[PDB]
Amino acid sequence: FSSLPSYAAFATAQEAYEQAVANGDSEVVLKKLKKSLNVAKSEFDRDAAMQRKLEKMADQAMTQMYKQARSEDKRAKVTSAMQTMLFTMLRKLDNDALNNIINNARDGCVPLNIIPLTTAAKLMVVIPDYNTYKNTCDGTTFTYASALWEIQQVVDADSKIVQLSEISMDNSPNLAWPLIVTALRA
Amino acid sequence: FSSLPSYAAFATAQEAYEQAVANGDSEVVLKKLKKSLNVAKSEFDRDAAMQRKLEKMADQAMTQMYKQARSEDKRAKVTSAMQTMLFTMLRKLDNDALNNIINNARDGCVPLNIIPLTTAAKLMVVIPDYNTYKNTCDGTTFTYASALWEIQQVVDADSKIVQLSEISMDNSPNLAWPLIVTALRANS
Amino acid sequence: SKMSDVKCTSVVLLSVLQQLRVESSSKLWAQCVQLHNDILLAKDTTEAFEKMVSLLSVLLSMQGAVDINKLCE
Amino acid sequence: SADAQSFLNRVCGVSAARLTPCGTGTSTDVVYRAFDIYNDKVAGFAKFLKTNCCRFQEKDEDDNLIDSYFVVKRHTFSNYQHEETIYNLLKDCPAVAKHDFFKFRIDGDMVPHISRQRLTKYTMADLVYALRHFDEGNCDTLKEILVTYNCCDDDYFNKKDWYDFVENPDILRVYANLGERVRQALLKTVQFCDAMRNAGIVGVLTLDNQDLNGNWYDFGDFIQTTPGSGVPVVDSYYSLLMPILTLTRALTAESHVDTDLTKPYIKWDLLKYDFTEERLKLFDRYFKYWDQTYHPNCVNCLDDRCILHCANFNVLFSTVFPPTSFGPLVRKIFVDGVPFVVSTGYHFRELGVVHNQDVNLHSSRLSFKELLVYAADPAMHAASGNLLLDKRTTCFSVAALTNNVAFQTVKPGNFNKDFYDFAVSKGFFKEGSSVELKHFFFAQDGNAAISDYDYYRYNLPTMCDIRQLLFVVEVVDKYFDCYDGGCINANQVIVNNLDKSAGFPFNKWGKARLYYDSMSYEDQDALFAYTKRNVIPTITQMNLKYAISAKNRARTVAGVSICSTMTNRQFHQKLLKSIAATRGATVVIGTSKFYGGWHNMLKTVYSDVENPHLMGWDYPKCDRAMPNMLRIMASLVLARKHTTCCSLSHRFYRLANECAQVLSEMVMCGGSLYVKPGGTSSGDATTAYANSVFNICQAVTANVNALLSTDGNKIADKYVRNLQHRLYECLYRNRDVDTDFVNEFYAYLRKHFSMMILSDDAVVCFNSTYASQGLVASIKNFKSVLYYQNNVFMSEAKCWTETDLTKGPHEFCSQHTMLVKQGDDYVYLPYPDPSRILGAGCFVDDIVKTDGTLMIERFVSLAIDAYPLTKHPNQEYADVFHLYLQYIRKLHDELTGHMLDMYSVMLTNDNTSRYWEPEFYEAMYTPHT
RNA sequence: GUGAUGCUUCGCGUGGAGAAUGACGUAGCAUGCUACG
RNA sequence: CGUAGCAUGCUACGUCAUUCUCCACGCGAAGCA
Ligand SMILES: Nc1ccn([C@@H]2O[C@H](COP(=O)(O)OP(=O)(O)OP(=O)(O)O)[C@@H](O)[C@H]2O)c(=O)n1
Ligand SMILES: *P(=O)(O)OC[C@@H]1C[C@@H](O)[C@H](n2ccc(=O)[nH]c2=O)O1
Ligand SMILES: [Mg+2]
Ligand SMILES: [Mg+2]
Ligand SMILES: [Zn+2]
Ligand SMILES: [Zn+2]
Repeated sequence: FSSLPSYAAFATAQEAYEQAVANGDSEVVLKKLKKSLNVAKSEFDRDAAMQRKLEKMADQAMTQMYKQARSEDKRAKVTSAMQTMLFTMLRKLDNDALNNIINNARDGCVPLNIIPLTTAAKLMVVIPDYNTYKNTCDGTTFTYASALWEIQQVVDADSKIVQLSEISMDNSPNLAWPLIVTALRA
Repeated sequence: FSSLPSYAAFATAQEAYEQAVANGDSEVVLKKLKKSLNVAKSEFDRDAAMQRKLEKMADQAMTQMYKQARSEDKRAKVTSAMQTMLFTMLRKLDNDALNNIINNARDGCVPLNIIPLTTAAKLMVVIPDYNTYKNTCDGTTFTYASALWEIQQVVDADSKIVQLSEISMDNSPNLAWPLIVTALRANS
Repeated sequence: SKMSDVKCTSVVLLSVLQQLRVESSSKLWAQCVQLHNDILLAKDTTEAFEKMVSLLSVLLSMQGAVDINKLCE
Repeated sequence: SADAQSFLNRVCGVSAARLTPCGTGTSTDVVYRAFDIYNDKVAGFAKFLKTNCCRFQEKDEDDNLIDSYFVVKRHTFSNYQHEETIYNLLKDCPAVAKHDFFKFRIDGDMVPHISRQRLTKYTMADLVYALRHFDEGNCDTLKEILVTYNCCDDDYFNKKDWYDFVENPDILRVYANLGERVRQALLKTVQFCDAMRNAGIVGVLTLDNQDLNGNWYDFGDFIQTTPGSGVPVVDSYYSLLMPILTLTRALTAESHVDTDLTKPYIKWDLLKYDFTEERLKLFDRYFKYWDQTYHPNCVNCLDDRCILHCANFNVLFSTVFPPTSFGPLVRKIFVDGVPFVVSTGYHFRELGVVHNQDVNLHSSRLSFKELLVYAADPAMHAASGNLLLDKRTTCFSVAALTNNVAFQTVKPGNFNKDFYDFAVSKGFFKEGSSVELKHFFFAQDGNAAISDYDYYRYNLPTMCDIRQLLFVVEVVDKYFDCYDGGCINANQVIVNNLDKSAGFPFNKWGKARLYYDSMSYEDQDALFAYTKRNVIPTITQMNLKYAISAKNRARTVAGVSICSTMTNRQFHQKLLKSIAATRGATVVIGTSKFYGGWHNMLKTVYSDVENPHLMGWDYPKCDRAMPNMLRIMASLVLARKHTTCCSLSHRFYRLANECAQVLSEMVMCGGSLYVKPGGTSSGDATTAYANSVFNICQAVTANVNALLSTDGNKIADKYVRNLQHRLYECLYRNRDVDTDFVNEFYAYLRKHFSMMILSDDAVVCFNSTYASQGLVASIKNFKSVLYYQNNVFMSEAKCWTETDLTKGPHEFCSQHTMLVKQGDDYVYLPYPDPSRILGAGCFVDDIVKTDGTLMIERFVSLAIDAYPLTKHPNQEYADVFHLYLQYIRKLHDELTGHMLDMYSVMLTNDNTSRYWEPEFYEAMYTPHT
């Protein structure tokens, strides 16, 4: 505690104590200095205690406002924060199937239903282009989620069956994209 | 404090002592004017302590009165809400069938569990699977609790309207079970 | 060795699905809950990862719900 | 073989019965059978070895053995004369097995022989012992009984856990097939008694003197009397048979017209609720010679012992009556001219019909108390609601209060990625690590609350051994003699948290604070006095719990109405606070585990047992499978502290309110009302203490069964032998309470069966020598008691035993024990599962809690919990606590940095430097304070 | 829409007992000095 | 040696200003069972 009106009184009295004791003065002066110094000490203690209480109250209020602000920030941005966290964790996992399906989704090739796990498994996968088709499909086998599937039918944008032979680099402009390939797990 | 005349008396005494000291006190009686100052200080501090104590006690009493008023004002709110709910339920139950069954009672008391069974005009059947559907509430009308119920509506767990033709053995996997079938008591 | 990562990731994934209002579909939410709880009660890493792929298929199926390209820079 | 074949022909006795011996010639056969014996030497219901009978099995006309035996008994001439005279009196009775008295020249003298003809292989004693001492390891009499009477097929036991009520509910059906046989036995017993009464024969009826066809034999201890003054004694018979009458559902035939299983069910009047005369007719039909008064309505009972006695019979008989007849009895009152429907009574399965004493018709106004009572009552809600046919459950559905069914899901927990990243950076969660994440927040779908409520199907009507229970209740109340109870005033009640739910329908206008502020102490005392004279049926709201666990289960708790909770507090809080304020007792509720409390509790349970072993158990689905009789007994034990403040009627009406509110009340689970079959409503004012009473009752019952089912001749200690004899006398021969023997048995249990009870958790320090000799209960006895008195099979994965007491109990309140040098002496410290603490750190139930900087006291509490792991000999468990300390330091640094960035301040708050040093947490387990 | 009870940590407030420093009033023991008798 | 008045040292009680240990309760937050 410094820069208080009673702090200067304390400094002056305590500095004068050394002079009084070392000045060879009478003990009446000693009692006078004791009285003045102790009175200033008590007054400065009162002022310092009140100032400490004010600082403590300021600290508490500041902490509470910080907590409310942080809680509001944390709750408001829950959605985007959770999504970013999810994809950071997925990237850290570095699994073959997860990376495969995530890359296909980034390219626009997404499923229309939960990717089944059993052998008796019907999966419908959308395909928005011929390039992704040829990259992720060839012949009558469809590689997806680090697994092999056997195609059954492709039904184009407007529902209409398409034979596999009808999908090719020359034939791509004719077809009505996007396509929907339904396949069975290998 | 300042309002209390004791503070004024102390201020006058201290001013007199300060003026006497500045002008030059005699010798031993300056100690006596300081003594009067000290007596004033003690008495004024004692008065101010009781001042603060009474002020805080009055503040506590005002807070108590505010809280009591709020409690009495919320008691009225909850009383009115309960009365409104009770009146709504009174005007929501069919008096004819209830009166008939209560009069059929030998002494006046009836089991509660039979009041909806014998008087409810609407039935709600929650079906977990299609086997239970075919077993309990197949068709447009069905018999339950010795009464005939005409199926009014069918919805799924998502509250989407379901047509009775949708419910089938092959189409069961496509429905969001359980189904809620709302039926009306046929011919009372 | 990628067995506590999968369970935490499944928790975060089901939280994200819940944010995207998937409980509005009783069947889809039931399947999601089944996958999540099975992954949590899993000792085999391969079973957990296949169930994780199935669970992530729910998020990826809804094309417009999330913007994958921005999320995966 | 001429002598043997001649003996075989003589046993036929004119009745051509195609006999084939069971032993070599005339040599007497030996079998190991259950006998309910009591004489000057031994007393008990145990398996003895009989070697004084020759068995000849009769075979069908096609050489197929049938269940017909000719048991030939060899006698002294005196008893041969005595039994012949009694039989000649009892010959005309159709419930008496045919006897043939003859004399056979064995070697050189005419030895007397008594042939009981066409007897079943097993007796009623064998069935009762097999079901009351069930051991999955060796249950061959039970299997043979089930197969022999076509209850099931011999391959039915190839299942795993075929005997488990939870894993294999179909076992109930298999047991129910026996019911009719048991019923016939009961009927025949009555006939036999009548014959005795008409023949002037005085004797004791025992289960082992009746076969599974209902026929009776023996007549060895029957004595002549005036022809019309016969006095059958049936206490042991009926009391030992009682637990089997509900397991086998014997009285099911009573639900059919003409009491015929072929004919259809009786069509009772739907408006009928008073079956008092039907209950009396059932009692006279079956328990005619049970010589203690039965009150169909327990409002007329003399004391709590009589109440339990008659409630047992009411439990048995209520299974015959339609479920729609039980519940609030609603009358039409007129208030201010408008007609209300209000519950003016209640039909209890156990207590019969109760009618409110203050039913004010033509009321002029409703005050706050009356309005609250009417709002609480399910009369209006059920009467004005729709009809519900919820097929998702087997519990009786009453009404649908809303036009839409509510599907409430459970959402997953929030992942604290900061703490998890920190942990993995500090070498956690690696493959092969002993510490791995196992506690999560499991999500649930819409059918979550209803699916958990459906677990009340494990609650079954359980008739108890009443003579045994009336002694067990006294011994259990001996455990609650160091406590002070009694009603208190509304101003003396302490409410821990007033921001909790007020129940239904009161949760749609405020919290409990609203109703504790709106209700004046005058109003609260008026409501209490009302509940002392009237039954208030309340609605219980089933609420899902959002908690972290290792088991994929959605716990549901009971939010009980504010009206019920207020009065229950005012009625029980004095006793509950006395229990929680007591140290060193069996019930250790209110005892802290900090500052040496764990060590004190363990040293107290150890006491001075001679050969100390530890054992412990958990009740599977404790609240869902608790019998109604045991819950009523617990409530009566707690209410017995009201001998100076409440009268008999007041205590009974408080019991009736407790039953109507937290035993079989109406349950609101998803906007719809159902009827709870029974079991505790976890969420009532006394859940933790009723559970403790129930646990102590089960333990005392296990000890009683262990001591009475022990061959008395094999006890080498005369004190224990006389104690067993007196125990049998006090159960099945004394009607009043023998306080001296109750104190003797309590002292015996305390000396050899020291207990430490906290709700459904228990730790027993027991004398292993006595347990091995069968003098005190072992874990097998506890399983046997639970099987028939709780309708739950207890597996060994739910129980544990510890031979070395320096290891402490294996688990208690989810805490493990470690004996660690703390200063100059070794102390027992509790430590949790490290996975539990790590899951608490990593997974949370609030988005704001995933930011650790705001929640630092949370991690301080977690570190306080995790501290005792530093003393573990495993370095991973020890590192768990240091992980929390380091993370707390990091959180404080981050908080200081954030406060410096957002503001222009300096926290410089290192009074918090004590939160990342071990002394703050080490001081929490030292006995200083 | 989130129950009953137990224990524990933290923050805040009021209250009681007690400790320390200090101002100061009354009374009393007691040292020194002026005046009356 | 008594009385009045004035001054110095030591001590008891009473009331105040400040701090802190422990506690009884109240309120808020949290953790575990
Ligand atoms: N949040 C909780 C948890 C438990 N209990 C009480 O503790 C008893 C038993 O707890 P627990 O054994 O954990 O529940 P169970 O139903 O027995 O489940 P489990 O099969 O695992 O033993 C219950 O009867 C319940 O009333 C409670 O009141 N509140
Ligand atoms: P822990 O192993 O959770 O339970 C030990 C014991 C059993 C139970 O009755 C009681 N308990 C536990 C948890 C809870 O939330 N409430 C409760 O009463 O303590
Ligand atoms: Mg349990
Ligand atoms: Mg437990
Ligand atoms: Zn009675
Ligand atoms: Zn009382």
